[PDB]
Amino acid sequence: AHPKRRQSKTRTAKRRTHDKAVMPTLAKCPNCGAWHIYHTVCGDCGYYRGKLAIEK
Amino acid sequence: ARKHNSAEARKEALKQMYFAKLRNVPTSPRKMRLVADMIRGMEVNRALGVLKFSNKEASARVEKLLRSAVANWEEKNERKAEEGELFVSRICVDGASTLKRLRPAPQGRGYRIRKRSNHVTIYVDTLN
Amino acid sequence: GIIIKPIISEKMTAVTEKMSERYGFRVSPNANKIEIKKAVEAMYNVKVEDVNTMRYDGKRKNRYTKSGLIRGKEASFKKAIVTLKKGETI
Amino acid sequence: MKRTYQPSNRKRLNKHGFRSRMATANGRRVLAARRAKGRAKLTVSDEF
Amino acid sequence: SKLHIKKGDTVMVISGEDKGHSGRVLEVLVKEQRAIVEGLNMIKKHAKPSAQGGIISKEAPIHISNLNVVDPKTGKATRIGRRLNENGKLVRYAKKSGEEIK
RNA sequence: AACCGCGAUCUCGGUGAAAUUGUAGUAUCGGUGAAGAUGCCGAUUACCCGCAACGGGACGAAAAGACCCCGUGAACCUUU
RNA sequence: UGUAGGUAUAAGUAACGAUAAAGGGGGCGAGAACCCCCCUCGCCGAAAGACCAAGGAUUCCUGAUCAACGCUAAUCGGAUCAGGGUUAGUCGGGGCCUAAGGAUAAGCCGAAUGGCGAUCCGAUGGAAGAACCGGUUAAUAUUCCGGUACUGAUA
RNA sequence: ACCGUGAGGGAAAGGUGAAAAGAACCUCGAACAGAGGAGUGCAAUAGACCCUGAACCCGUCUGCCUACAAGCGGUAGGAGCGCCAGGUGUGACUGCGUGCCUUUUGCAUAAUGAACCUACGAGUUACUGUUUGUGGCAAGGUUAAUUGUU
RNA sequence: UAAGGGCAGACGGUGGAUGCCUAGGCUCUCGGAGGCGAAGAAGGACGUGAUAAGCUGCGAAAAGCUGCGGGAAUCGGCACAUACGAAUUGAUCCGCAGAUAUCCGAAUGGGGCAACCCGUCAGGCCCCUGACACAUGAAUUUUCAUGAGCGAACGCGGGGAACUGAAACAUCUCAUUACCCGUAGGAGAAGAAAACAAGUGAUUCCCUCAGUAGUGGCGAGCGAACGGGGAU
Ligand SMILES: [K+]
Ligand SMILES: [K+]
Ligand SMILES: [K+]
Ligand SMILES: [K+]
Ligand SMILES: [K+]
Ligand SMILES: [K+]
Ligand SMILES: [K+]
Ligand SMILES: [K+]
Ligand SMILES: [K+]
Ligand SMILES: [K+]
Ligand SMILES: [K+]
Ligand SMILES: [Mg+2]
Ligand SMILES: [Mg+2]
Ligand SMILES: [Mg+2]
Ligand SMILES: [Mg+2]
Ligand SMILES: [Mg+2]
Ligand SMILES: [Mg+2]
Ligand SMILES: [Mg+2]
Ligand SMILES: [Mg+2]
Ligand SMILES: [Mg+2]
Ligand SMILES: [Mg+2]
Ligand SMILES: [Mg+2]
Ligand SMILES: [Mg+2]
Ligand SMILES: [Mg+2]
Ligand SMILES: [Mg+2]
Ligand SMILES: [Mg+2]
Ligand SMILES: [Mg+2]
Ligand SMILES: [Mg+2]
Ligand SMILES: [Mg+2]
Ligand SMILES: [Mg+2]
Ligand SMILES: [Mg+2]
Ligand SMILES: [Mg+2]
Ligand SMILES: [Mg+2]
Ligand SMILES: [Mg+2]
Ligand SMILES: [Mg+2]
Ligand SMILES: [Mg+2]
Ligand SMILES: [Mg+2]
Ligand SMILES: [Mg+2]
Ligand SMILES: [Mg+2]
Ligand SMILES: [Mg+2]
Ligand SMILES: [Mg+2]
Ligand SMILES: [Mg+2]
Ligand SMILES: [Mg+2]
Ligand SMILES: [Mg+2]
Ligand SMILES: [Mg+2]
Ligand SMILES: [Mg+2]
Ligand SMILES: [Mg+2]
Ligand SMILES: [Mg+2]
Ligand SMILES: [Mg+2]
Ligand SMILES: [Mg+2]
Ligand code: NA
Ligand code: NA
Ligand code: NA
Ligand SMILES: [Zn+2]
Repeated sequence: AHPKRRQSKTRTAKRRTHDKAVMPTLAKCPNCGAWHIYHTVCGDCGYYRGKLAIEK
Repeated sequence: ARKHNSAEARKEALKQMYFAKLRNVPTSPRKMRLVADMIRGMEVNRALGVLKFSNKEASARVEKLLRSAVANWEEKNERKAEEGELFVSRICVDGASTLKRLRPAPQGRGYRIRKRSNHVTIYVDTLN
Repeated sequence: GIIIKPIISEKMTAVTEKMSERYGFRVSPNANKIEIKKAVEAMYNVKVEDVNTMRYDGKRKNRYTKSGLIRGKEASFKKAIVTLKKGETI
Repeated sequence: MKRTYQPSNRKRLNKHGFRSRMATANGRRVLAARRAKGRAKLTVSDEF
Repeated sequence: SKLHIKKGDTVMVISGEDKGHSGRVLEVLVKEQRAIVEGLNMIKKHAKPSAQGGIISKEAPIHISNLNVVDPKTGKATRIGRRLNENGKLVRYAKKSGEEIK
């Protein structure tokens, strides 16, 4: 229930080894020329798989 | 005269460093360090895309900081950066001052709450 | 001189645009209706019909210094809505 | 759950007010001690 | 305490960056013992646009112990004393030449 | 005993405590020993770092044992 | 098991306070699960609706602000700053009267300080003279405006 | 201030610069939120929490080591690599090694005690005795209260 | 291969140690003074500024009014301010003397939950206002002076503990202390022998006599006076 000892800096950092921020899955627009999330509508131009989806 | 000479030397050194700073951001330094470690060393435009689409909250502020650092590079070089020419050469997150608050606990006890802040520094340089 | 200052506000403007024989003063908190009436007759040479009064305590305010904060108060006052006889203005 | 403090202004002024302190010799002793310490509030009659 | 200089006098700066320069006293700040001398100790103040702004050049006060009354005989920035020459009224006179200061 | 529903639980985004804490790169068995050993001896086993889950040990945490004795200590109660 | 201040560890862990419940479309905005408007859904309904009193004391309305506060964010707020807002002859209270009790007079008691002791004070009780229908503010209304009245003094 | 019905208890908190000259204007950004410049200034790593700016605690970079290894974490040996001319960083591998305080006949003890750092924290003074080191006078030694001149 | 980790150096962050500084304390010396108040105190409430007042000052004459003396160019208090004015015909400022001085408070016209409510009588205005008076006790003869309340220490007086020490405890001690109460003055108290002594000559204070004479479960402890030298 209670820690018998305080943890050292080394022990704490060893546990935190596996803490990381996930990289987003980014695809390039071959025509538009910008970044967007793969399998997601490109919000700059509204196109998805070569077809207009969201009309600005 | 000694302090004047030292200040002149430091000012001359500053002219060849391209950096921006964010100070006193009211947000956990340990949480900001995740994003910093994610984007350390990346090409600048790819890093801008990563920060734009990241699922962490701190990326919104880091994106503005990186844009400001790129603008400082452009001003100190008196030109514009070409595509794929700059990269994130240095980035660190430091702990800042903490706000202390009290939250009531059962049976009359009271506990301290720490609202932490952070500083971020970004350098940019050419892929040499 | 119990009368301190006239009341210029949206409510007073609306009531004067409606009735035109009604005027609002801010006076000392201890002056009753008879003395408010005699005072406005002296100060404006008009005949007064009726007086309505209400007491306001001062607002509590926060004076800000370099180090911290102090708690202060505004002065109390008395409102006096004054109805003149039909025919006269101020 | 009923707690110990149940406010009543009449009771407060009857128990701890300036006139009740001035009524007895020991109340005047309390007032003299508070004046000697220099308290900004002397009785519960001061608070508003 | 009455001062050794007054507004409308001509003084000389005996110490500081403006050492050896004479000017006219414009205003005296008695509480902090400083005076404004015309044309001396110029400062560039940055002012935001208010009642266009800009960079205004202005005069900054000088401590009065750095100012001495100019002798009206050679302009040598003497010391002064006080005497009762003018019909017994106290007046200021220069010590280097003995002439009164008017 | 089986199955079912929601809340807690688990994963992700935001905020973010506490008790505890000599330092720790903190394995097992037998022996030894202030006489029941993570830390000594001799062997045995064991690539580095997490997450979920359970409570055998750390004579685990908490409260300077209330039981027992002691102090020319204290209080209260009774009485020829 | 020493004191003050600062910073750690456990740990990005416990928890975010009733299992009445939410979905969508528009608006404003740099930024929206949460703010504003609309439609649909759900909960209370001898209440979780509407009033009087105690207690609180500007929290009420409006314009700016989102630093701190709000257990998330916030363009929102019972938050910050400024301005505004409470109107009575008839409503309530007090002015009048006494209860318990309290302070006292004449007197009594008592090292002192003081303790008793029938007129006064003292509501939680008694007396109170006396309307209304319609409008009207961002915020007050039996109080303001228009109609119908009543009640007490005074010449 | 805060706490308590009340009597009462009772904090924390000083320092820009000689002079506000307290940063016009530009850039990124919704915004000074913040920063990078420009300018002022001896100095802005003196920029409003502002002199100096330590430790615990938290980061980044560079050098060396580290994924077959087992106990107070050091100590004595000792290759290799790496820096600035005999110094310095790291350290493969080997030997030895159960913290410290207190309390006890005896504690690695599974007896007590401490999260850590900075700061604070415990044989003092007066009088009277007595012994002694060093001195002044010496069959004598010494003044107390107080009084004069300054 | 270093996912991570260890050590060192450099540079940062946080935090606010240290060094330097300060009129804010502490302890005293010398000289004064030793009270304020019914002609209304101490201490408060509410007001008062060109702009809200948090302090300061002042009181409806309200950061202020008048006279005399000093003095000579700025001034209009402070919390990093502008405006607008005053001032050599002498402002502001300093010394002395005056004027005004709301409400509560001994509070004193009666009440009351302090800073409020309600009155009477004489006038003056005009249901309501501003200005008078209206308490009680003691000398006193209804005319008159005096008192009440507050407040540092020092003085005198009336009551008066316990823990503690005696290695328990009761006589004793702590101690005629703490504390409560009453009451003066610049000091108070004492003071001019029905005295000490075995000759001195009123009180008071200092140095000695002296830890002596005594006293005491003769335990723990307590503890003089005569005489001598001084201040006066
Ligand atoms: K009316
Ligand atoms: K009214
Ligand atoms: K000088
Ligand atoms: K302990
Ligand atoms: K708004
Ligand atoms: K400096
Ligand atoms: K300095
Ligand atoms: K530092
Ligand atoms: K070793
Ligand atoms: K034990
Ligand atoms: K006497
Ligand atoms: Mg993890
Ligand atoms: Mg935060
Ligand atoms: Mg997100
Ligand atoms: Mg509670
Ligand atoms: Mg407010
Ligand atoms: Mg869990
Ligand atoms: Mg989470
Ligand atoms: Mg064994
Ligand atoms: Mg074992
Ligand atoms: Mg152990
Ligand atoms: Mg245990
Ligand atoms: Mg024990
Ligand atoms: Mg403990
Ligand atoms: Mg855990
Ligand atoms: Mg909980
Ligand atoms: Mg949970
Ligand atoms: Mg109320
Ligand atoms: Mg509201
Ligand atoms: Mg928030
Ligand atoms: Mg509001
Ligand atoms: Mg009666
Ligand atoms: Mg009643
Ligand atoms: Mg309403
Ligand atoms: Mg903002
Ligand atoms: Mg420096
Ligand atoms: Mg510094
Ligand atoms: Mg092997
Ligand atoms: Mg290996
Ligand atoms: Mg033993
Ligand atoms: Mg041993
Ligand atoms: Mg023990
Ligand atoms: Mg321990
Ligand atoms: Mg131990
Ligand atoms: Mg310690
Ligand atoms: Mg450092
Ligand atoms: Mg007058
Ligand atoms: Mg004069
Ligand atoms: Mg009376
Ligand atoms: Mg005893
Ligand atoms: Na469990
Ligand atoms: Na590493
Ligand atoms: Na009275
Ligand atoms: Zn595309």
